[PDB]
Amino acid sequence: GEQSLAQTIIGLAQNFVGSNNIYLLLPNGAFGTRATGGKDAAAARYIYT
Amino acid sequence: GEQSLAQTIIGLAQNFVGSNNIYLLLPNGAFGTRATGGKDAAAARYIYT
Amino acid sequence: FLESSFPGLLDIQGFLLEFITPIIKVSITKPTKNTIAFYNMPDYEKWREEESHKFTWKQKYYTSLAQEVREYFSNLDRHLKIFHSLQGNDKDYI
DNA sequence: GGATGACGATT
DNA sequence: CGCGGTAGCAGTAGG
DNA sequence: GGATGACGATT
DNA sequence: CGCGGTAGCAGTAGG
Repeated sequence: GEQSLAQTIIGLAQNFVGSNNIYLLLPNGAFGTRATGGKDAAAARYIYT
Repeated sequence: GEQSLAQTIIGLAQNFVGSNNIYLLLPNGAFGTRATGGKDAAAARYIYT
Repeated sequence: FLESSFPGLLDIQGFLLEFITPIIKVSITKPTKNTIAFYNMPDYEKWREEESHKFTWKQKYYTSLAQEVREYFSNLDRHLKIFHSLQGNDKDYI
Protein backbone atom coordinates (compact mmCIF):
# COMPACT_ATOMS: atom_id res chain seq x y z
CA GLY A 1 0.00 0.00 0.00
CA GLU A 2 1.12 3.52 -0.87
CA GLN A 3 0.22 4.52 2.69
CA SER A 4 3.03 2.51 4.26
CA LEU A 5 5.44 3.98 1.71
CA ALA A 6 4.32 7.54 2.45
CA GLN A 7 4.95 6.82 6.12
CA THR A 8 8.39 5.46 5.25
CA ILE A 9 9.15 8.75 3.49
CA ILE A 10 7.86 10.88 6.35
CA GLY A 11 10.05 8.79 8.63
CA LEU A 12 13.06 9.45 6.41
CA ALA A 13 12.33 13.17 6.56
CA GLN A 14 11.53 13.86 10.24
CA ASN A 15 13.86 16.45 11.78
CA PHE A 16 12.76 16.77 15.41
CA VAL A 17 15.34 16.11 18.06
CA GLY A 18 15.56 12.37 18.53
CA SER A 19 14.67 11.24 15.01
CA ASN A 20 17.33 11.20 12.29
CA ASN A 21 20.90 12.30 12.99
CA ILE A 22 21.00 13.10 9.27
CA TYR A 23 17.64 13.36 7.49
CA LEU A 24 18.21 12.33 3.88
CA LEU A 25 14.97 14.14 3.02
CA LEU A 26 13.92 17.66 3.99
CA PRO A 27 10.75 18.08 6.09
CA ASN A 28 9.02 20.83 4.10
CA GLY A 29 5.99 21.11 6.36
CA ALA A 30 4.44 19.57 9.47
CA PHE A 31 6.56 16.41 9.48
CA GLY A 32 5.69 15.89 13.13
CA THR A 33 7.28 17.16 16.33
CA ARG A 34 9.02 15.89 19.46
CA ALA A 35 5.69 16.28 21.27
CA THR A 36 4.41 12.86 20.16
CA GLY A 37 7.39 11.26 18.40
CA GLY A 38 6.39 12.28 14.89
CA LYS A 39 2.85 10.98 15.32
CA ASP A 40 1.43 14.52 15.17
CA ALA A 41 2.59 14.73 11.58
CA ALA A 42 0.20 15.98 8.90
CA ALA A 43 -1.28 14.03 5.96
CA ALA A 44 0.71 13.36 2.77
CA ARG A 45 -1.35 15.75 0.65
CA TYR A 46 -0.03 18.44 3.07
CA ILE A 47 3.71 18.09 3.51
CA TYR A 48 6.35 18.26 0.77
CA THR A 49 9.88 16.88 0.43
CA GLY B 1 -6.74 15.69 -1.45
CA GLU B 2 -5.64 12.83 -3.70
CA GLN B 3 -8.41 10.74 -2.12
CA SER B 4 -11.21 12.75 -3.70
CA LEU B 5 -9.42 12.54 -7.05
CA ALA B 6 -9.01 8.77 -6.78
CA GLN B 7 -12.73 8.55 -6.10
CA THR B 8 -13.39 10.74 -9.14
CA ILE B 9 -11.40 8.29 -11.25
CA ILE B 10 -13.16 5.24 -9.82
CA GLY B 11 -16.42 7.01 -10.61
CA LEU B 12 -15.30 7.58 -14.19
CA ALA B 13 -14.45 3.89 -14.49
CA GLN B 14 -17.41 2.08 -12.89
CA ASN B 15 -19.13 -0.33 -15.30
CA PHE B 16 -22.02 -1.84 -13.33
CA VAL B 17 -25.47 -1.44 -14.75
CA GLY B 18 -26.71 1.99 -13.79
CA SER B 19 -23.39 3.85 -13.68
CA ASN B 20 -21.82 5.15 -16.89
CA ASN B 21 -23.49 4.62 -20.27
CA ILE B 22 -19.95 4.90 -21.65
CA TYR B 23 -17.10 4.50 -19.15
CA LEU B 24 -14.19 6.56 -20.43
CA LEU B 25 -11.92 4.47 -18.20
CA LEU B 26 -11.76 0.69 -17.92
CA PRO B 27 -12.51 -0.90 -14.52
CA ASN B 28 -9.55 -3.28 -14.26
CA GLY B 29 -10.52 -4.76 -10.90
CA ALA B 30 -13.13 -4.47 -8.16
CA PHE B 31 -14.49 -1.09 -9.24
CA GLY B 32 -17.65 -1.76 -7.25
CA THR B 33 -20.88 -3.53 -8.14
CA ARG B 34 -24.61 -2.85 -8.49
CA ALA B 35 -25.04 -4.37 -5.02
CA THR B 36 -24.24 -1.09 -3.22
CA GLY B 37 -23.98 1.48 -6.03
CA GLY B 38 -20.22 1.29 -6.40
CA LYS B 39 -19.64 1.71 -2.67
CA ASP B 40 -18.31 -1.86 -2.38
CA ALA B 41 -15.38 -0.85 -4.53
CA ALA B 42 -11.85 -1.76 -3.45
CA ALA B 43 -9.02 0.60 -2.41
CA ALA B 44 -6.92 2.49 -4.97
CA ARG B 45 -3.79 0.42 -4.35
CA TYR B 46 -6.02 -2.47 -5.52
CA ILE B 47 -7.70 -1.58 -8.81
CA TYR B 48 -6.07 -0.47 -12.06
CA THR B 49 -7.25 1.61 -15.02
CA PHE C 1 -6.74 -19.98 15.51
CA LEU C 2 -8.72 -23.09 14.54
CA GLU C 3 -6.20 -25.52 16.04
CA SER C 4 -5.85 -23.51 19.26
CA SER C 5 -9.41 -22.36 20.01
CA PHE C 6 -11.18 -25.53 18.87
CA PRO C 7 -9.83 -28.94 19.99
CA GLY C 8 -10.34 -31.80 17.55
CA LEU C 9 -11.73 -29.54 14.83
CA LEU C 10 -8.79 -29.85 12.44
CA ASP C 11 -9.01 -33.62 12.87
CA ILE C 12 -12.10 -33.73 10.66
CA GLN C 13 -10.80 -34.58 7.18
CA GLY C 14 -11.73 -32.21 4.37
CA PHE C 15 -12.90 -29.39 6.61
CA LEU C 16 -10.33 -26.70 5.80
CA LEU C 17 -10.18 -25.63 2.15
CA GLU C 18 -8.05 -23.27 0.07
CA PHE C 19 -8.89 -21.22 -3.01
CA ILE C 20 -5.80 -20.48 -5.10
CA THR C 21 -5.19 -18.28 -8.14
CA PRO C 22 -2.66 -18.47 -11.02
CA ILE C 23 0.51 -16.44 -10.40
CA ILE C 24 0.86 -14.93 -13.90
CA LYS C 25 -1.13 -14.51 -17.11
CA VAL C 26 0.58 -14.69 -20.51
CA SER C 27 -0.95 -13.33 -23.72
CA ILE C 28 0.24 -14.36 -27.19
CA THR C 29 -0.20 -11.44 -29.62
CA LYS C 30 1.41 -11.63 -33.10
CA PRO C 31 2.06 -15.23 -34.22
CA THR C 32 -1.05 -17.04 -33.06
CA LYS C 33 -3.37 -16.12 -30.23
CA ASN C 34 -4.19 -17.76 -26.91
CA THR C 35 -3.61 -17.12 -23.20
CA ILE C 36 -1.65 -19.19 -20.69
CA ALA C 37 -2.31 -19.08 -16.95
CA PHE C 38 0.48 -20.35 -14.70
CA TYR C 39 -0.05 -21.56 -11.14
CA ASN C 40 3.57 -21.14 -10.07
CA MET C 41 7.10 -19.88 -10.73
CA PRO C 42 8.64 -23.19 -11.94
CA ASP C 43 6.04 -23.80 -14.67
CA TYR C 44 6.03 -20.21 -15.93
CA GLU C 45 9.83 -20.34 -15.89
CA LYS C 46 10.22 -23.63 -17.77
CA TRP C 47 7.85 -22.22 -20.37
CA ARG C 48 9.61 -18.84 -20.34
CA GLU C 49 12.88 -20.61 -21.13
CA GLU C 50 11.57 -23.36 -23.40
CA GLU C 51 8.68 -21.81 -25.36
CA SER C 52 8.47 -18.02 -24.99
CA HIS C 53 10.88 -17.29 -27.85
CA LYS C 54 8.47 -18.97 -30.27
CA PHE C 55 5.90 -16.20 -29.84
CA THR C 56 5.36 -12.50 -29.33
CA TRP C 57 3.70 -12.23 -25.93
CA LYS C 58 3.11 -10.20 -22.77
CA GLN C 59 3.31 -11.34 -19.15
CA LYS C 60 0.86 -10.03 -16.55
CA TYR C 61 1.87 -10.10 -12.89
CA TYR C 62 -0.90 -11.48 -10.70
CA THR C 63 -8.92 -7.72 -9.72
CA SER C 64 -8.90 -10.16 -12.64
CA LEU C 65 -11.76 -9.31 -14.99
CA ALA C 66 -14.81 -10.88 -13.33
CA GLN C 67 -15.48 -12.88 -16.50
CA GLU C 68 -12.30 -14.81 -15.71
CA VAL C 69 -13.53 -15.22 -12.14
CA ARG C 70 -16.65 -16.94 -13.43
CA GLU C 71 -14.20 -19.38 -15.00
CA TYR C 72 -12.32 -19.69 -11.72
CA PHE C 73 -15.59 -20.93 -10.21
CA SER C 74 -16.90 -22.97 -13.15
CA ASN C 75 -14.15 -25.50 -12.48
CA LEU C 76 -13.08 -24.55 -8.97
CA ASP C 77 -12.05 -28.12 -8.12
CA ARG C 78 -8.72 -27.24 -9.74
CA HIS C 79 -8.29 -24.13 -7.61
CA LEU C 80 -9.48 -25.87 -4.44
CA LYS C 81 -6.88 -27.59 -2.27
CA ILE C 82 -7.62 -29.54 0.91
CA PHE C 83 -5.53 -29.59 4.08
CA HIS C 84 -4.62 -32.94 5.64
CA SER C 85 -6.13 -33.58 9.10
CA LEU C 86 -3.71 -33.12 11.95
CA GLN C 87 -0.99 -35.75 11.88
CA GLY C 88 2.21 -36.28 13.84
CA ASN C 89 4.35 -33.16 14.14
CA ASP C 90 1.61 -30.92 12.74
CA LYS C 91 0.59 -29.37 16.06
CA ASP C 92 4.25 -29.24 17.05
CA TYR C 93 5.02 -27.12 13.99
CA ILE C 94 1.96 -24.91 14.44
C1' DG D 1 -48.07 17.57 7.18
C1' DG D 2 -42.59 17.91 9.04
C1' DA D 3 -38.47 14.88 9.07
C1' DT D 4 -34.79 12.03 7.17
C1' DG D 5 -32.04 10.52 3.55
C1' DA D 6 -29.47 10.07 -1.43
C1' DC D 7 -26.59 11.90 -4.35
C1' DG D 8 -20.99 13.95 -4.78
C1' DA D 9 -16.82 16.68 -4.52
C1' DT D 10 -14.35 18.43 -0.82
C1' DT D 11 -12.78 19.22 4.24
C1' DC E 1 -7.38 -3.87 6.81
C1' DG E 2 -11.26 -1.02 7.85
C1' DC E 3 -14.66 2.55 9.90
C1' DG E 4 -16.70 7.46 10.91
C1' DG E 5 -17.97 12.94 10.89
C1' DT E 6 -19.56 17.67 8.21
C1' DA E 7 -21.43 21.18 3.89
C1' DG E 8 -24.68 22.10 -0.14
C1' DC E 9 -29.86 21.43 -3.10
C1' DA E 10 -34.04 19.23 -4.84
C1' DG E 11 -37.22 16.06 -4.37
C1' DT E 12 -38.80 11.57 -2.62
C1' DA E 13 -40.39 8.69 0.94
C1' DG E 14 -41.96 7.46 6.04
C1' DG E 15 -44.87 8.37 10.41
C1' DG F 1 6.61 -12.25 39.69
C1' DG F 2 3.11 -12.16 35.17
C1' DA F 3 1.10 -8.48 32.26
C1' DT F 4 1.03 -4.52 29.17
C1' DG F 5 3.11 -1.54 26.07
C1' DA F 6 6.71 0.79 22.42
C1' DC F 7 8.77 0.47 18.44
C1' DG F 8 7.65 -0.19 12.62
C1' DA F 9 6.51 -1.98 8.09
C1' DT F 10 2.62 -4.14 6.37
C1' DT F 11 -2.36 -6.11 6.20
C1' DC G 1 -11.18 16.11 8.34
C1' DG G 2 -10.29 12.29 11.31
C1' DC G 3 -10.33 7.70 14.05
C1' DG G 4 -9.60 2.41 14.88
C1' DG G 5 -8.06 -3.00 14.55
C1' DT G 6 -4.12 -7.02 13.97
C1' DA G 7 1.18 -9.51 13.51
C1' DG G 8 6.18 -9.89 15.09
C1' DC G 9 10.54 -9.46 19.18
C1' DA G 10 13.14 -7.71 23.13
C1' DG G 11 13.19 -5.46 27.04
C1' DT G 12 11.23 -2.01 30.23
C1' DA G 13 7.96 -0.58 33.49
C1' DG G 14 3.56 -1.09 36.72
C1' DG G 15 1.10 -3.53 40.16
